[PDB]
Parts: sequence; structure tokens; C-alpha cells
Amino acid sequence: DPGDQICVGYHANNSTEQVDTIMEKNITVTHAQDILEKTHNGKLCNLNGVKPLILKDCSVAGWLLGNPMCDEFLNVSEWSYIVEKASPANGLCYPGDFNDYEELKHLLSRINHFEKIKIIPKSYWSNHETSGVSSACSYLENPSFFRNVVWLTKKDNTYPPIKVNYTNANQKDLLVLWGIHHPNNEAEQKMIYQNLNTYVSVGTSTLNQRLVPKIATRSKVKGLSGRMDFFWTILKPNDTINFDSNGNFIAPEYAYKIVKKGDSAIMKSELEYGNCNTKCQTPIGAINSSMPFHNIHPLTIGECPKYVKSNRLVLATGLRNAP
Amino acid sequence: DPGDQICVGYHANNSTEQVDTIMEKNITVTHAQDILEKTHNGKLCNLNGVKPLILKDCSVAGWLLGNPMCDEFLNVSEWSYIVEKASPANGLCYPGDFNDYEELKHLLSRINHFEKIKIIPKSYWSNHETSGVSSACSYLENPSFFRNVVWLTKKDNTYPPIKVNYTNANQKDLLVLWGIHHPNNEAEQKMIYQNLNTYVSVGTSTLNQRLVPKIATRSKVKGLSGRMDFFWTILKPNDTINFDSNGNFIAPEYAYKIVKKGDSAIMKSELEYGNCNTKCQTPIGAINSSMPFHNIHPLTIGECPKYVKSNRLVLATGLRNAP
Amino acid sequence: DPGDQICVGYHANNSTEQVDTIMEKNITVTHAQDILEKTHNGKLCNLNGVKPLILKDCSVAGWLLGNPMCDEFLNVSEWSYIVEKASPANGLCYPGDFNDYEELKHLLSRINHFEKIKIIPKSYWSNHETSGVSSACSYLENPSFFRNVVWLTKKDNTYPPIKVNYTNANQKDLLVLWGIHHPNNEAEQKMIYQNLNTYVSVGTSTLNQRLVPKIATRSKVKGLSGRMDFFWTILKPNDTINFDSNGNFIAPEYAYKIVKKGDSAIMKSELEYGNCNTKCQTPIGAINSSMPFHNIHPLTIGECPKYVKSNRLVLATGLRNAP
Amino acid sequence: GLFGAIAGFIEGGWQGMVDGWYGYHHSNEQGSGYAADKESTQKAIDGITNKINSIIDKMNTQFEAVGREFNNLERRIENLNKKMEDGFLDVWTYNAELLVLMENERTLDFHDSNVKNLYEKVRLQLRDNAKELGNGCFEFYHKCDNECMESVKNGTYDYPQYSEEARLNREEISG
Amino acid sequence: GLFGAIAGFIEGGWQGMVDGWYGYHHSNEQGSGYAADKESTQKAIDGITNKINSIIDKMNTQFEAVGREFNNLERRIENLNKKMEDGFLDVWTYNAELLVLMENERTLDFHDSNVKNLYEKVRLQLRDNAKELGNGCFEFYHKCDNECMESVKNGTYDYPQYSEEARLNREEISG
Amino acid sequence: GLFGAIAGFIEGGWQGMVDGWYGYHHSNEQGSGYAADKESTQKAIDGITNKINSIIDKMNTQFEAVGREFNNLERRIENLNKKMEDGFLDVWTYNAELLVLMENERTLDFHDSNVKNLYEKVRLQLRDNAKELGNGCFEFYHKCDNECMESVKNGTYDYPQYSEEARLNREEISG
Ligand SMILES: CC(=O)N[C@@H]1[C@@H](O[C@@H]2O[C@H](CO)[C@H](O)[C@H](O[C@]3(C(=O)O)C[C@H](O)[C@@H](NC(C)=O)[C@H]([C@H](O)[C@H](O)CO)O3)[C@H]2O)[C@H](O)[C@@H](CO)O[C@H]1O
Ligand SMILES: CC(=O)N[C@@H]1[C@@H](O[C@@H]2O[C@H](CO)[C@H](O)[C@H](O[C@]3(C(=O)O)C[C@H](O)[C@@H](NC(C)=O)[C@H]([C@H](O)[C@H](O)CO)O3)[C@H]2O)[C@H](O)[C@@H](CO)O[C@H]1O
Ligand SMILES: CC(=O)N[C@@H]1[C@@H](O[C@@H]2O[C@H](CO)[C@H](O)[C@H](O[C@]3(C(=O)O)C[C@H](O)[C@@H](NC(C)=O)[C@H]([C@H](O)[C@H](O)CO)O3)[C@H]2O)[C@H](O)[C@@H](CO)O[C@H]1O
Ligand SMILES: *[C@@H]1O[C@H](CO)[C@@H](O)[C@H](O)[C@H]1NC(C)=O
Ligand SMILES: *[C@@H]1O[C@H](CO)[C@@H](O)[C@H](O)[C@H]1NC(C)=O
Ligand SMILES: *[C@@H]1O[C@H](CO)[C@@H](O)[C@H](O)[C@H]1NC(C)=O
Ligand SMILES: *[C@@H]1O[C@H](CO)[C@@H](O)[C@H](O)[C@H]1NC(C)=O
Ligand SMILES: *[C@@H]1O[C@H](CO)[C@@H](O)[C@H](O)[C@H]1NC(C)=O
Ligand SMILES: *[C@@H]1O[C@H](CO)[C@@H](O)[C@H](O)[C@H]1NC(C)=O
Repeated sequence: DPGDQICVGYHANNSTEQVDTIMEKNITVTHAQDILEKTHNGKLCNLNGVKPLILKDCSVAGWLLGNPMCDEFLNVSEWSYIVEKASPANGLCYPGDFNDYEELKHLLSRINHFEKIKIIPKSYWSNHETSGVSSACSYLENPSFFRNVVWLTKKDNTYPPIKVNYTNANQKDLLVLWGIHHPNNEAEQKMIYQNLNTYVSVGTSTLNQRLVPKIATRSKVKGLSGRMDFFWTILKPNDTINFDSNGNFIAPEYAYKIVKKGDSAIMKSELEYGNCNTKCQTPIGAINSSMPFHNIHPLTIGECPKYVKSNRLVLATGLRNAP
Repeated sequence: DPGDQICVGYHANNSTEQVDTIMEKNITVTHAQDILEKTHNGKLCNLNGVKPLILKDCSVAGWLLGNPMCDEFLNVSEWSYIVEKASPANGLCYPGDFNDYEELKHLLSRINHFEKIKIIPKSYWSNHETSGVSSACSYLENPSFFRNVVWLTKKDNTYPPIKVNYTNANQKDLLVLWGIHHPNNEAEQKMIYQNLNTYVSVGTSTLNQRLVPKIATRSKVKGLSGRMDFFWTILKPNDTINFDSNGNFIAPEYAYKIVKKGDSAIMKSELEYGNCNTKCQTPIGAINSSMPFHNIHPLTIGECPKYVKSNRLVLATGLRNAP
Repeated sequence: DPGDQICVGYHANNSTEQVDTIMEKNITVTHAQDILEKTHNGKLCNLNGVKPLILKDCSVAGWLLGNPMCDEFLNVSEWSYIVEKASPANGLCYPGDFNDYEELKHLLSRINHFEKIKIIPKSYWSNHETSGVSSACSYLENPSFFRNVVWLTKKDNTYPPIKVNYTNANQKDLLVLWGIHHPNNEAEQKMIYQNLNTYVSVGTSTLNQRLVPKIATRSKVKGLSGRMDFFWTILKPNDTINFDSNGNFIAPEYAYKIVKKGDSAIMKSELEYGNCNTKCQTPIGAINSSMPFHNIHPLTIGECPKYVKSNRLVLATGLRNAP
Repeated sequence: GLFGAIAGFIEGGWQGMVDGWYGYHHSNEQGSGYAADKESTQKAIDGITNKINSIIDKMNTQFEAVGREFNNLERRIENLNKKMEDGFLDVWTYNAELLVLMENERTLDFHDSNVKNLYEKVRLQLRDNAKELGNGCFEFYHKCDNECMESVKNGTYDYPQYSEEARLNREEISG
Repeated sequence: GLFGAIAGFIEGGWQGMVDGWYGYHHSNEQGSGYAADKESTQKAIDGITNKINSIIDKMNTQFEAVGREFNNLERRIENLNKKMEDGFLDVWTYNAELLVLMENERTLDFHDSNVKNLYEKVRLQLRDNAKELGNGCFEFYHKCDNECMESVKNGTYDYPQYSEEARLNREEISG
Repeated sequence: GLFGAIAGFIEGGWQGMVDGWYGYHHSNEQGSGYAADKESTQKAIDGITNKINSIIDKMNTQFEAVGREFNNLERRIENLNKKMEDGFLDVWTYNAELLVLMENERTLDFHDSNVKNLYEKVRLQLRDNAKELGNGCFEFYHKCDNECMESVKNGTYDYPQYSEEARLNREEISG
């Protein structure tokens, strides 16, 4: 005859959750914890207290040199990170090359605080014209130039030798930019600079540069065949930058004071501002998440989950849930 | 008294196969699957439909410029991958330097289809001799030159200033090559070029180059002390390359049209052609295999197993096979 | 009534040793093997039979060129590894740039045996003064120069054109060093070199260099505004180096014969010599250990444990030790 | 099942038990009910919970990619940079997918072990004072009231106190 | 052995069984023979097979090396390039050798578990209607014909149908 | 415990046993004493020892960092170099910490398995010639002298030689 019983058994519920195993997939389980974050707001947000520099259709070169199509940015001074398009349209309006550009962009990705200062006022050029201007560097269909650098030309019919210095009074590093113009022929050279064999020399404690115009025939870019090559350096505190020139000099009017260095980044993205906040940003959107992982995009900034290429990461917690 | 029995037991066979464990090695097992591929045909085979460029004793420079010891290659146009020896013997027959060579070799490893075209015919040089030739660039013991570039020299006793352009009519990128000659002394300079202070300038929309001969005393290489430095650029579609020179110009006769870019490679190998086909090639031979791994050589091309340095990878499938 | 018993049980002891598990930490265990090495002698020791080059307050440049503040090192010839401070103070006493310095430091980290040889004796300069000297390159507060290179200046009031060669008789590679001086103005140029438009040209079988002084205004460094730029090359066996100059030449007196190449290193450390031996050295001390791992510093030299960032790595061997 | 309990001899699991992961279902003259062993269930929560956190912590340091720009003649180092950064992404993706796959297996078999260990904790308590049915149930040879059972559950089960009664009913089914 | 079955209490394995991995050897009055449990053998094939494919799939993305040229004054980045490419080769070689070593262990103990689980599937069916000899064999207290046994194999074994007969022969060896 | 033996049914371990990892404690009319099973203990030493060496050998090739200098305008490749070298340090640190954490678990459960396997080696030898108490002890139904026990330890235990004596004392506690 039947007696009292005790049994041993285990938990079950109405749970659809599956996890994976090396030996078996799609195991219906009791409880499971998903550890992969697979959603983003799709927006370029502020990073903590601070807003990004969104360059829109300008490039770093366009912004720093002052392409007239980029006047929006003449007075930025503090950001969290920089956003720049894949192929911005407004960089060097006057066709040329920017020397050590990537090294400068990299240097820039360690900086979050500029203060643009006036290093050599146009008032200085008492024996040179400062009105150098081009149709490629044109604003409202009316020939203009880079806002931060000045195209010196002959005054009357002379170009007296230039010798100007600037000392870094401040206690911050200083980013100075200059340039040289490469004319098309000896004629054009004489028309702008009078002098026929020219140089631009820049000297600091570390720099020792001698530039010389290169007259050659080139294809037309923005209708021009001339060229303009730009260069940069970091002027340390209590050091002096020394320009000497007898022509073709594109002089610095503004320099940038480096007030705060921080961890930053230049992101390639086609998105606009998002007017929103985050603790973790990617080029395709921001992340609000506690997950230990995410799979949205490798290039992140801020305190983020770890990126993996997985489309699914879920840990079993409970036990096999029998039907 | 004895009764009916049932037993539980497990499979065994006459199997020698061993597998390994963290805690015990050389475990004799029942069944095992080897997953490492350890054999290759030892041959440089075609890759799918397509045959490799085997440069033999020429180098990429030797081939592209047309070292006379490399005429075999004057009309290659389609390959799967390139094979070049460790130390080819026929590169720059006239001693010199090839500017940004590795960047060009790299660029070349993304190309599988050339079409060599005639960009500036010798007929053009109506006021210059095109017969420049050397004993270092010698063919059948009789002084010759690079097949694809032309050594311009003075005609009669003048060297009129050169100004020639070429526009990229086509819809493919174009690889143009040129050079400059560095003579030994002012005398030799005058004997070849008449003119005493010379330049070569090349201009595109992106390029802005000015080259100037360097007269100096150098050690003898192939009996010569003179030198010849070569340079390249990619001429995009609908853009014009512009040469200006008054001496020392090594002019392009042929340019290379870049018809197809594909995933490719330049392999270092001492082997010849193999006259065979494969889906996976290495520098020491090809692979016909389904194994998930191989250990033959890291540098592979095509759909291949994953390379590991292991000499043995075998999975246990069956159970411990008791003696 | 009670009968004979047998029991099954397991080992226990008075053991405090703990190990860790994914599912539980601080498991008190019976036996355990620590596999992480966490102590170093804190000393820069010899490496096997051989002692390091400890440059103290000199830099590689300072040593090789012969900064007078570094005479200690004028005759080193054999080391195991090199130690150099983060910011040595005695490098280029005369302000300038060392061309391809990091590539030379790297080349040096493959060398453990120099033999300094006299390549061009001062006796050679029969028509030039060799007494060029500066207050920046000053020894006992009395203006001196680099010990291994010679500052040629005008003798009487002329500087005859220089043309000197050296052939590598030996069967070892040879490291030759030279330089050029960049004066402040045309006046100073004439005072030192007489000649007004100058060049230094160096030629080997591979090298083809033309250097030209750069007169420009620069900030003061060690009270000087002039500069001196140095350059190096490897002269292979049975090849000749060829200098031509008409001024500003800083000539090689000594070259370095490369007798033995070995695996070596340049370590950044602030420590002095240790007068001790080891088989494994790090920048912060040496290791005497059998452990398969260590966590002291990533940059090691010699037969060493594998570096990990772990502060603890211990394997359980025995079983859970119940209280 | 690796240990034979879950979907093994204990075929199927109890929708009825809810307060825990592993537990008992009694059935006596006073009545029935499910009760979960909180000793073994809590030890399985402290286990899995620690596991998760440890998987997360081992991953808290791992390779973070950063944008770097190269020009038209730095293709080689650009490509080096690209392969390097994919290399680590592929490496850490492998480590995470594999660690999860592996610890998942170890998790399920852990539950399996925990159940069979709990069944054995009972079997070894009762011995011949009860019968094992082969389904994870014990039929008592004696009388277990809603107070005797709490002893076997708490482990505090006095064997000789029922031994004699039990013996006589077990031998009854014979002579 | 981790589970105690293979080269444990079931000492030695059967050269005779062939149609499967785990199975039975019967011995009654009608005769003998080996028969493999296809339920448990097929579940072990679906297991190992899935394992292999998963090891392969986790490896289907991993670092591929590419040739890159450097000149005489790019020794630093050449060496960087070299260390980087060895780094991944050493990394993936470690991952493959270790994954194999680990899953090998898990494979053998799986077979071990599968056998002990199969032995237990029988033991719990028979209970006291048979005797366990300690070698992986059960001696029946009743009569098992070549049709009764197929019931214990298929799991469809009617316990009470033999219970009574069995009881009388088990108690026979006593009084 | 994963296998249920160590800190399971065999609650607590013996400070008294010393010559080995797993073993027996006998108690008969001639006297007591601990003795360690050297068969199973030596197999556990050969196991763990091989494990250590294999962990070391798999690690004998792995990424070694080297110092490289960059100038003020090689920040990009300097940073590339830095991330690359941290990448491998973080990778190998993960592999070592995880391999240890994992094999530690496998080690403890191995000891656990080894003990339960040893207990079962005895249980299956004795069968009904003794009683299992549920604490890892067997009470003999017959007489085991300091020479009979060495048979069960060595595995050389003649069951029928004691079977008859044993049967009569087991049935005694009944009628
Ligand atoms: C190569 C040539 O001769 N082209 C002729 C055209 O000349 C150029 O054409 C562009 C428009 O396509 C401009 O008019 C150029 O004029 C400027 C400019 O760039 O806008 C006018 C500037 O004020 C002048 N600035 C300074 C500071 O000198 C600038 C510079 O001289 C040059 O940029 C220096 O290289 O040039 C003009 O140069 C011409 O417009 C056309 C019809 O007249 O005929 C073309 O053959
Ligand atoms: C340095 C010097 O004067 N050496 C003398 C030898 O002159 C050189 O020797 C080589 C053989 O070793 C050749 O004969 C050279 O002649 C050529 C050449 O390279 O083959 C002849 C070419 O036709 C000529 N081509 C052109 C287009 O000018 C070529 C060039 O001039 C040079 O390559 C430019 O650098 O030179 C010859 O230059 C000389 O052979 C030997 C005995 O006469 O005496 C040596 O001292
Ligand atoms: C820029 C200028 O004119 N400065 C004046 C000072 O001249 C320089 O000052 C330094 C000390 O700060 C030295 O006296 C320099 O003199 C030397 C030197 O470097 O020591 C003297 C060397 O014998 C001489 N050597 C050679 C081989 O020529 C060396 C070189 O000429 C230069 O280094 C080349 O650039 O110069 C001196 O040049 C001057 O001391 C001070 C007061 O007289 O006034 C300053 O305006
Ligand atoms: C596992 O489940 C997913 C989601 O339902 C499904 O897409 C996939 O095909 C399943 N895998 C297998 C092997 O059936
Ligand atoms: C800057 O230039 C002025 C004259 O233009 C000169 O007197 C002064 O010394 C220079 N400053 C420095 C630091 O060289
Ligand atoms: C394992 O087997 C191989 C091949 O027979 C042999 O070379 C090796 O020595 C064996 N390993 C050991 C530890 O005996
Ligand atoms: C090419 O050169 C010819 C004359 O040599 C010139 O007329 C023509 O404009 C040039 N083409 C271009 C695109 O500059
Ligand atoms: C493990 O032990 C260490 C050393 O005693 C201690 O610092 C740590 O807090 C312990 N961990 C936990 C989780 O208690
Ligand atoms: C070295 O120079 C001497 C004259 O200064 C010259 O005669 C000799 O040929 C040169 N050596 C070489 C190898 O050029």
C-alpha cells in the first residue's frame, strides 16, 4: 500500500529565453542575462558638460586658417570632441598643400581648449599691402582671403625685406601658422612681389626653415594654376618665432593659444548636432548603457562598454527550461 | 544459481589515433579528426582563372621602367598576384634611387590590370636627341637604355627649354614615371645638356615638384659615378601632367593605365612558375585543403585555412580506446 | 551491534593558501603554486658576461659625436645593453638637429661592439684651420668642440675647396658622421668661411647628398642663434665615402667600426650601475626567477618570464581545505 | 545533462515550485506542497552572480581603437594601422563569444550537479527507511508528517528514531 | 575518467559492440549479443559534430598577415610591423592549441558522463528486480526474455509486471 | 563541490591522513588507522603536474615588447606603437588570468571527482556485504581483519568468501 513521499525536482517557467553552448545551440533556458548593447540614439551629443565642435562642411585646415566659407568657426574655444565630414568641401580655398596635416590633426585630438590671439596686427605692415585676395578664396562672389593669414604684396612698386618676430609671453603653448605662394611665371611673380628671387625663412629655438617659391606650370584648380603651401609649428613659452622674407610670404595674423589639453578625438561623421547629452559617443550615435559590451561602432569616446563585432551575447543564469 | 544478465558498456576498436589534453598527453582514442593542414604542392600556381606575374630576375622597378634585361615584361597587362625574388638582379640598371618605391609596390599590390600606353612619342622631341644610352643599361653587350623612359640630350649644340603636357583623356587612373640625371662634374653636364644650371619641374593638380641635378663625387657603381633618380605619380582622369625642363630630364614615353584594381599581393619567392591551379597560394607552394587550419606559411593569398604555428592540431571525437 | 568499518576521506592540513575561481574567490586550499614573480633587485646589472653602457647624463648623440661633457665614453667598445636617461642634459652642445636620430638609435640597438677608428686625421687639413670651437661646446669654462668631428675654418683669408675621400678597407660596416653649420648672417659666414655661397656634398654608392647652409634669424639657444645639423651613413665594406665642400663642413675625424651585431636594447632608466649580474634585466631592476610570469616592467632584455599586468597569479594544486 | 539529474532521471521540472531553483515536493497524509531548498539555491545564486561579475571584470581592460589619419603616400602604415585595429577587434570578439559559450555550458551542468547533489543529500539521509522510485521520489517505509520532513530538508533527520518502525514494514512485503 | 564509468567500474570496453558508441550486452536463456543504445549514441554524435563546427566557425574570422616593404631608413616601423604580425600569429596559435586541449578533455568526460548516465538509466529502471554486480552488469532476479530486455532498453519497462516474481527469488536466498 | 564528495556527503576532511591526497580510515577489532590510496593519489599528482607544465609551455611563446623612439612629428606612429604594445599586454594578461581561473575550477572538481570515484570503487566492491552510512563510511556485515581490508583497498576483494557469513547477519536484524 502507498505511503508518504518526498521528491527532488527543479525550477521551470514559461520562458522563451535561449542561450548558446559549444555543443548545442538555441537552448531554451529559465533565466538569461543579455550582455550586449545593440541600440544607439543616432545623434551627436554633448559629452558630459561639454559640446562638440561640429565643423559641418569645413575641414580642420579650413577652420584654423579661416577659409571665408567657415567664418562660423572664427571664435571657437572649447569643445569635447571634433566632428568632421568624410570629404568636407571647404578646406584650402586657394589650392595648395598643408604640411604635416595629419600630425597636426593628431596634435589637435589632444586639445580641447583654444584661445585665438592676434600675434601680428595688419597695422604692422606699414610698407607692404595686406590686401592680397583671390577668386578661389571668394566670399559672397567677391574675391577674398583666409581670415587668419595675410597675403602680403608690393606697396607702390617695392617689396622691402621683412623681418618680424613674436615672443610667447604666455604660459601656454602657441600654434602659429604661415604659408608661401607659388606663382605661375616670372611675370606674375614681379607683378605681386617685385623681387624676383625670393625666400621665406622661419626660425625658433627648434625650427630652422627656408622656403623658396616653385615656379612651374600646373593644372588648373578652381581656375588657378598657382599654389599656396602652409606650415605650422608649436611655439613654446618664452620663445620667439622669427620670420624673414623678401616676397611670397603668407603671414600669420592670428595664432592659437593652447589652454587645455585633454583626451579628445576627431570623428568622421555625416550627422549634424543632436542637442542631447551622453557619457559615451560614437560616429553614428551615442550610448546610454550599463551592458559590459556593445556592437555599434569601434571608434568611441568617453566611458563606454567594450566593443565587439558580435550580433549576440547572452549568458545563461538559470537552468534548461523543459517544455 | 545464475540468471539472465544485462550489461552497460562502450565502444572500442583497433585504433592507434592519439589526442592531447591539458592534464594528459598521447591519449589513445577511438576516433579523432585532424584539423591542421601540413602539406603543399610546392609550386607557384595560377589563382583561379588567372596567372601570376613571375618577374624572375627583374624587380618591380626594372619591369615598370623597362630595364633592357627585362624585355619579357614590356607588355604584361593582367595577373592574379606578383612574384619577385628576395634580391632580384635587374632593377635600376643605371645606378640611382626610386622615390617612394615601397609606396608604389604597395599601390601595385592593389592592381591586377595594367594597360601600357604611349603618352609622349619620341617623334615629339624634334629639337632634342632621344638617343641617350649607357653601358650600365646595356643589352647584348651594346650600350642601351630604359625602354619606357627617354634620355633626352642636346641636339647640335643646344638644349632648348622643354614644356610638354599630357591630359588623361581616359576614365582610368594613370601611373606616369619620370627621372632626373645627376652628372659628375660641370664638364660632363655641358657635354650632355649644354645648359649649366638646370631644373626639371612636374605639375599636376596635386603635384608641384622642382628637381635640380646634384653634381657631387660618388663611388663607382657599374663603373659609373653618375646617378639617375626616378619619381612617379597617379594622374587622375581629366587631369594634365606638366613637364618643364632645360636639361637632365628623363622623359616618360609610356604611362600605365590602371584598368582593374583587385585584392592582390607581391610575394617573395625563389620558385619558378608551376603550371597548375589553386584557390589558395603561399610563397613556398599552393594549398588544396578543407582543413580549418594550416601551418605552411603566414603570407597567403586567396580563400585559405587560418595559419597557425602549430605542428599538430587534432580533435578527439570518440572515446578513450582501452588496450 | 556495531561492526568493523572502512571510510573514504581526503586530505586536510593547516594551510592558509588561497586560490581564485570564476565562480568563487578566496578559496582556502591545501596546496597552491604561485606562478607570478613580483620582486626585482632594483639594480642595473651586467647581462651575463657583459656590462652595460651606462651613458649617465649623456645621450647617444652626445656620446657618438663627442660632446666634451661626455669624454668618459670616448673609447667604449663592448656592451650588453645601453642605458640612457629620459632627458639627458649633454647631447648636442652646439644647438642643432641630428638627422634620422631615432633610426640611428634603432640601428644602435642591434650593435654591441664598436671600434672607434681615425678616418681623416687633422694632419690632412693642411690648408684649413681645424680649431673651430664654441662657448656652447665648452669644457672647463673654456670654449671647445665635439671630440669626434672637426670645425674647419678659413686659413689666412682663404677657404680652398675641399675634396677628400675614405675607403672602407675593413670587413666590417662603418658608421661615419658629419655636419653642416648654419651661420646667422652673411657677415658671420664670411668671417668663418670667406666664401659666400656654399655647399657640402657627400657621396657613396648609395648616398648622394647636397647640403646648403641656411642663413636665417633664430631664437637664442645657449646664447647662440647659429645651428649645426648632423648626418650619418653606413659605409659598407670596400666602398668609399666622398666629401666635397667650400665651407660650413663639419668633418669626420673618427668613424665607428661595427664589429659585432647582437640582440640589444636602449633602456630608459634613472638608475646608476648596480655592480651585479643577471640573465634578465628591466629598466627598474633585474630578475632572478624561475616563475613562468612576472609583473615588474614590460621592457625586458635576456631570457625572462613572460610579462603580465596581473598583481596575482596562483594555481590550485591541492584540494579545498575545510576549516 | 552532464550529471544525469535535470532532464535525466528527474524527468521534467516543476512549474509549481517558484520560490527557488532547486527543491522538494512532499506528499503525506496531512497534505502536499512544493518547497525550495534555500541552502542550495542561494549557493547557486552566489555562484552565478560571481561568475557574471568576473566575466565583466576580466573584460574591463581590453583594446580601445582610436582614429588616425594618413595621407596619400602613407598607405603602408595606414594599412598596418587598419590590420592592427581589426586584429584586436577580432581577438576580443573571439574571447567574448567563446568565454560565453564555454561558461554557458559550465552553468547548465552546474545546475545539473546541484540537483543531483541535492537528491543524493536526501537518499543518503533516508537509506533503507525509504524506497527510491527512480524518478527523483522517495517512498517512505515509515510515517513522515509535515515535521519529520522538515528534518530531512534541514538535514537534521534522526535515522534510528524511525529505523525500527521502517524495518517492520519493509520486511512485511515478504513473508 | 571524471565520471567513473569509462575505465572505471565498467572496466574495459567492448570490441564486440560496433553499431554505436554506448550500448548493452545481454545474456539470457534464448542467447546473447551486443546492441548499441541509439538514443544516447545519436545525441553524442549531434553533440560532438556541433562542437567541431563551432570551433571552426569561431576561427573563421581571425588575423590574416600581409606582406609590406620597408626601406633602409624605415627600420623602426618595419620592426613594429614584424612584431605586430608575429603577435597575432602567436595569439591565434595559442587560442587554437588551447581550445583543442580544453575541448578534448570536455569531450572524453562527455563520453564518460554519457555512459554513467546510461548505466543509471537502467539501474533506476530495474531497482530491486535485479542485482548490480559492480562491473556494469545487472543480474536479473526474474526472467528476462529477448523481449523483456527491449523494454528496459527503450525505457518502456513495466516494473510491477515482474516485481512479484522477482521478490520471491530474492528472498529465497535467505530462509 | 561539483561531484558531491568533498564537503558534500563526506563532510570534512582528515587532518590525520598525511601520506596522500585520497585514502581510507579503517576501524576493526585489531585497531584503527589512516591509509592513503596511492593508486588514485599518484594519478592525481601526474595529472596536476602535467597541467602546470602545459600552462607554462603554452605561454613559452607570447608577445615580447621592445623600446622604440619617435620624434616630435611622428606622434601618430608613436601612438600606434603604444596602443599595439598595450594591446598584446592586455591580451596576454587576460589569457593568463582566465586560464588560471578556469583550470583552478577544473582542478578542485577533479579532486572532488577523484574522491567520489574512490568511494564508488569501494561501494561497488562490498555491495550488500556491508552497509553505507551516508558519511563516506561502510559498516561491514562480516568480519574484516587488517588483511581483509587490504584486499578492498588493492581491489583484490573476494566477494563470495564473505558473502555467506554476511547474509546471515544482515537478515538477523529482522525475524
Ligand atoms: C593662367 C592664366 O593666365 N589664366 C588667365 C586668367 O587669370 C587668372 O584667372 C582667375 C579666374 O579663373 C583669376 O582672375 C586670377 O586673378 C587673381 C585671382 O586669383 O583672383 C586676382 C587676384 O586679385 C590676384 N591676387 C594677388 C594677390 O595677386 C591673383 C593672383 O595674382 C594669382 O592667384 C597668383 O597666382 O589672381 C587670374 O590670375 C584670366 O582670368 C583669364 C581671362 O582674363 O585668362 C586666363 O588665361
Ligand atoms: C669618371 C670617369 O671619368 N671615368 C672614366 C670612364 O668614363 C665612364 O666610363 C664608363 C665605363 O666604365 C662609360 O664608358 C661612360 O660612358 C658613357 C656610359 O655610361 O656608357 C657613354 C654614354 O654614351 C654616355 N651617355 C650620355 C647620354 O651622355 C654616358 C654618360 O655621359 C654618363 O653616364 C653620365 O654620367 O657615359 C663613361 O662616362 C672611361 O670609360 C675610362 C676610360 O676612358 O676612364 C675613366 O676615368
Ligand atoms: C647674435 C650676436 O651677435 N650675439 C652677440 C654675441 O655673439 C655671440 O655670443 C656668444 C656668447 O653668448 C659667443 O661669444 C659667440 O662667439 C663664438 C662662440 O660661439 O663661442 C666664438 C667662437 O670662437 C666662434 N667660432 C667659430 C669657429 O667661428 C663662434 C661662431 O662664430 C658662431 O657660433 C657661429 O654662429 O662664436 C658669439 O657669436 C656677443 O658675445 C655679445 C657681446 O659681444 O653680443 C651679442 O649681441
Ligand atoms: C537559433 O534561433 C534563431 C532565432 O530564432 C534562429 O534564427 C536560428 O536559425 C536558430 N539556430 C538554429 C541552428 O536553428
Ligand atoms: C624682435 O625684433 C626687434 C626689432 O624688430 C628686436 O629689437 C628684438 O630684439 C627682437 N626680439 C627677439 C627676442 O629677438
Ligand atoms: C607523444 O607521441 C609522440 C609521437 O609518438 C612522441 O614523439 C612523444 O614523445 C609522445 N609524448 C610523450 C610525453 O611521450
Ligand atoms: C598643353 O600644351 C599646349 C601647348 O604645348 C597648350 O596649348 C595646352 O593648353 C596645354 N594643355 C593644358 C590642359 O594645359
Ligand atoms: C580576498 O583576499 C584578499 C587578501 O586577504 C582580500 O584583500 C580581498 O578583499 C578578498 N576578497 C574578497 C571578495 O573578500
Ligand atoms: C681618393 O682621393 C684621391 C685623391 O684625393 C684619388 O686619387 C683617389 O682615386 C680617390 N679614391 C677613390 C676610391 O675614389
